[PDB]
Amino acid sequence: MPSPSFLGSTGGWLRCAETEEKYAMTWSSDQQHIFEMPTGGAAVMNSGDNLLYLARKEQALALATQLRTQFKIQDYKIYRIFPSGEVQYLHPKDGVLPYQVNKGREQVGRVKSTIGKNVNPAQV
Amino acid sequence: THHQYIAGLLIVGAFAHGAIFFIRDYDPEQNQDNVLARMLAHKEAVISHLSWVSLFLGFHTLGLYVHNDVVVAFGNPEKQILIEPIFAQWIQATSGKMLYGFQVLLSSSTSNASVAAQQLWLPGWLEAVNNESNSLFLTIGPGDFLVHHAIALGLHTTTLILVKGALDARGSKLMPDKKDF
Ligand SMILES: CC1=C(/C=C/C(C)=C\C=CC(/C)=C/C=C/C=C(C)/C=C/C=C(C)/C=C/C2=C(C)CCCC2(C)C)C(C)(C)CCC1
Repeated sequence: MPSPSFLGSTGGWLRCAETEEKYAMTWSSDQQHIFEMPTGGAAVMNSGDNLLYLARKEQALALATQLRTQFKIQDYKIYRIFPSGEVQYLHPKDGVLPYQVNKGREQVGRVKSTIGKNVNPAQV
Repeated sequence: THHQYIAGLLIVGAFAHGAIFFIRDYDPEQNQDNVLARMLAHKEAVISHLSWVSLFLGFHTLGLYVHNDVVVAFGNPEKQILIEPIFAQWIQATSGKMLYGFQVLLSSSTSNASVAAQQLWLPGWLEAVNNESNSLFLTIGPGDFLVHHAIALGLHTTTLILVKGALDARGSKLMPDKKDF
């Protein structure tokens, strides 16, 4: 997919990036613009969705946070596993995490006092 | 100084493991109603007194030191507010000297307190301390006192630092869940 062009190397051709899981984001980009990578200088944003490679998860979420402040665009980030497993970890509900959703659940939640008592009565 | 440094080591090891004892082994539900659990219900008053001592012995020990240097630099060592540890001079009076004469301990061989148990080993005592060649109770004065004042300052400060780290180990106002780690 047409992606922004960047010069300066650094990010690409890293063995660790090849052997480790990589992140792939995308954005609508209805208009030609110019933005900045969280790890690079400046680059021109082309029309349509744009797929890039990222080596860190915080790098994958800070770019989405930066895009939301510019214009109003829904963001999609997909997180791939080492072999070839591609799972949708960002927006599995497709609803924005701060806003309220219907699909609700509780993971790792202790409902005890506040000073301590670290024992968990039930994990699920 | 070898055994001195290792003494300080053992002291710190004892207090560090005391803090670990308060974190991983203490239980307020069992040791309630005694004096140990009563300590950390009001321990803030103890920390206050210890901080006050650390400040007091500083403003005067080092303050005296700064006066000493500044007035000696100005060419007046006599204007210097000198100090005499008469308490530590009293230790030299305890050595049996009979020529003092100001109602101090072991200043007269006729006092029953001095007569008591001076039959055998006291003759060697008085002969061993009345010399400037041995190290049995040396002379004590200003440059001798002010360092003992400084040692009290540093040791009391060190005592507070070693104790409060074990007291505020389960929690504090900045972090009451410190026990949860
Ligand atoms: C914190 C902690 C801990 C620890 C503690 C300690 C260790 C303390 C100490 C301390 C010390 C270390 C002390 C010392 C001491 C001593 C004393 C207290 C004494 C006394 C007294 C007197 C009065 C004397 C007298 C005399 C005689 C007898 C003869 C000669 C002369 C004279 C005067 C010297 C624990 C674990 C528990 C808990 C937790 C934590």
